Amino acid sequence: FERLPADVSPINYSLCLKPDLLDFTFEGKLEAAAQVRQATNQIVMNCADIDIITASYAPEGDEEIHATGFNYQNEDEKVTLSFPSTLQTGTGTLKIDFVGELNDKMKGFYRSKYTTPSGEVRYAAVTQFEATDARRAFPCWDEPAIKATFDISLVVPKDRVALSNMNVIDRKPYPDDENLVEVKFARTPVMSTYLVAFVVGEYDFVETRSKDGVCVRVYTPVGKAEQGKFALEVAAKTLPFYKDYFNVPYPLPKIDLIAIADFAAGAMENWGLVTYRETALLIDPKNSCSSSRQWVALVVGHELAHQWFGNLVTMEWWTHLWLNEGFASWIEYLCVDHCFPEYDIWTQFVSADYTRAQELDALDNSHPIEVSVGHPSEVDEIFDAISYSKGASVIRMLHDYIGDKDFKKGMNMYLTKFQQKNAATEDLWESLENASGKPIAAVMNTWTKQMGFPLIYVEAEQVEDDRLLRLSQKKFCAGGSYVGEDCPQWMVPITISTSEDPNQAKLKILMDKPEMNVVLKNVKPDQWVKLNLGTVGFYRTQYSSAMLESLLPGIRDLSLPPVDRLGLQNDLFSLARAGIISTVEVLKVMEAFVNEPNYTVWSDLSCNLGILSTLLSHTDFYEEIQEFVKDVFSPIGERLGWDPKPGEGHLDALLRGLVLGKLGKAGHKATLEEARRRFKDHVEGKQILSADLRSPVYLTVLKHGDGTTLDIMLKLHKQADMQEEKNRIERVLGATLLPDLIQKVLTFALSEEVRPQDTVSVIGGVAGGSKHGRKAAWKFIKDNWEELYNRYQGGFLISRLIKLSVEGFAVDKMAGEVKAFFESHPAPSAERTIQQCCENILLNAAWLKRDAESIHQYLLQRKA
Ligand SMILES: [Zn+2]
Repeated sequence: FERLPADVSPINYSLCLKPDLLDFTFEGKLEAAAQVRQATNQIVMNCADIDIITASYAPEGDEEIHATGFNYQNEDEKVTLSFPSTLQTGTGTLKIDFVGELNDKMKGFYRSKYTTPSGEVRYAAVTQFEATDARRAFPCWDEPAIKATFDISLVVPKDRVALSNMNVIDRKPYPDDENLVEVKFARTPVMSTYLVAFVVGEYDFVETRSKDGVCVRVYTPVGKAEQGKFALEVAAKTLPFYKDYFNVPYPLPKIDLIAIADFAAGAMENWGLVTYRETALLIDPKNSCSSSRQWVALVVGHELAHQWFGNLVTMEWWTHLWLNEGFASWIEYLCVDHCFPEYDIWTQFVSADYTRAQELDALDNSHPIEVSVGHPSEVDEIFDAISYSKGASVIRMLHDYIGDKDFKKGMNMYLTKFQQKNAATEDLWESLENASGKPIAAVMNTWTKQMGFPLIYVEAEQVEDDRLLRLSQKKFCAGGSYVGEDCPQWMVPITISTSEDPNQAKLKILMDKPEMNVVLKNVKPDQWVKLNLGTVGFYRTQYSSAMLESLLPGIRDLSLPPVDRLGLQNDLFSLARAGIISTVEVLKVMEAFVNEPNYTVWSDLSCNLGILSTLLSHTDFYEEIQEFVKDVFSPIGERLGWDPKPGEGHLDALLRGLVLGKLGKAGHKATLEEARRRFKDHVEGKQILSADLRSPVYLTVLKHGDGTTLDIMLKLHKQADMQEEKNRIERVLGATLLPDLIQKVLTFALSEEVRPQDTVSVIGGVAGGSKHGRKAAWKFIKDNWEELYNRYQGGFLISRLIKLSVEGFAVDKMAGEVKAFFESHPAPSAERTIQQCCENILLNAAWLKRDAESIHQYLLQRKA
């Protein structure tokens, strides 16, 4: 792959598109003011799905020279326009009229099917250019570093709204068609082609004015303007936040957020015309959830952050796309936390992007964040959950290492320097290094140019009133000690806190050595020391036995902040699974979480303990681990109770469902008895139970029930009114333990009553229900493999079916059985999932064989 010759660079695009609705085509003429930087007889542009009618180049004050040479290259999406004579150095005007198609590929200038408040089913002209789809709406230099200005004009019917990046400056009628009106927009600033936008359709709107004076609007489908009210007030507060943080005002005169029906791309940060899907922007009071208002605040703060970082300063090439998306994925939480501190959104960030990035970065076949991108198709291949989640995580670690003071100063220097220009990743490290005086380029190279993350072991020794800390780093792997003689090293900024001040840094350091000693002044032995305050650093911490015991009071009295308790527990399970520490040592810490009130902490607690419970189901003491789980969740269960208390939040309703479901599955007698009261009153029409208590009650009564309970659930599903109620049952049907009922649920999955896209959910619940239910699910998909393979081959569902079925196995002999099955019955699209699952089975197998009897003897001694 090679970029455009750059002998002719654009200056201003004058576009006038007439979307031909019903015919699903469009015609448009382009007057592109350009500069010939080098004498050439041909101009090379990007173009796809567009046939040029005629094209001519008119130099300044001269007659136009029509192009008599066309060359369409579809594999490279580039077209060469040859001319009889050399165009020579200077400024000219390239005039190109052409015709295009409003395709159904949800890319470029395509058609978007929407339904009126009555029906009829109409289509709209919606745009989407990122990454390289602007060449499908009009021929252009479709590269982010080839910036120019845009004059957008649209010839739309009178009964349809036409929006674009800028505001409307003229609305003159169309001469050839009285039913059409040409809408001309203002001239955009210097910007990239992939950020241009224009939409034609029928939309209602709600408007407001931000404190900066910017006109804010939220465009909704016809008849849903009230649903975009919340997104409006969030966007109205988001702009002043980024204005104060960047010390740079909003670069455009207006901001528009339009909700589109079934928008495939989800959300696009088009400069001045941010597009969303209505299921992610609007809040339907009779269909939305509880945390929906939280999800809207995040998606608004993310795309509005791109209006500065991404649109005002654009990446030089797609190699730096991780930094564009990683920064926005981090600062979106900073914006929501400032406007809504009652969310404690940083605890959910650690539970989302942070932990998911550490899972992938600790396994084989990982890759560094920044990878050189040649062809723009290589993007979709080498960027995944690693480049974005770990990308946002290293930005958070960098912000804490810099400090909010110097970080704001460096970003203001960065934006003002490269405004309406392009910059690389190294340019950002320079602007931050100038404002902070810290070696940012050197530190960030260890986190971007190599894969993996370090494990920080810390040991403590009391020296007078100070405490000496001995730190060492090594590459962390989910299997254990990293086998390899390269010995990776990281420059690790580490924030340390003590019990005297658990919410602010006791000492900030930078570990640029494999081993390093640190002295914490005035630290009494009765005080605990916590590494990685706020879990801002992208690394795992292994505490010594003495240091871990010192942290136990901090967990119990909640003095350790919730984000720190979340990261501490998550590291312990990873280290125990990797064989670095014993599982018994982790189980003793679980007893200190009995006072945990935070929902996010319990969610990760329940997830980790669920992995261990299903692992220990292969042993002869599965009753002992269930009794252990009941003791951990009993106090929080009694605190929450069964009915909502006066003045609860939305997380408290979610936390009640998680705790009660955990106790119900573990056999908690008081929970099982109450769940049967609610379930028998729900099926007899005496008092329908809440939707929050519905899933835990179903799980509890079905696991401890019989064939009568299963028939009741099947009657509740075949009679279920909506689809949502059906899915809530399909996930819990696998909780039955009786073999003949398990086979009945598996056969029910492939029946006509269950839709094929939800069949994997039913079988998934069977594999996760019990040990024999997992073996029955694995045998079920082998006997019916011909039907199941024909159903979901080449799709996402076949990888999800294999994942949910075999990941629970804890026998190393079983890992060799799933590998031998897919070598005789190939599944090509799920080749990567089989390798990850086989490595996960062997990991759980070694983990199980190493710590089985140790856990057993710990549970027996603890009970006495
Ligand atoms: Zn983004």
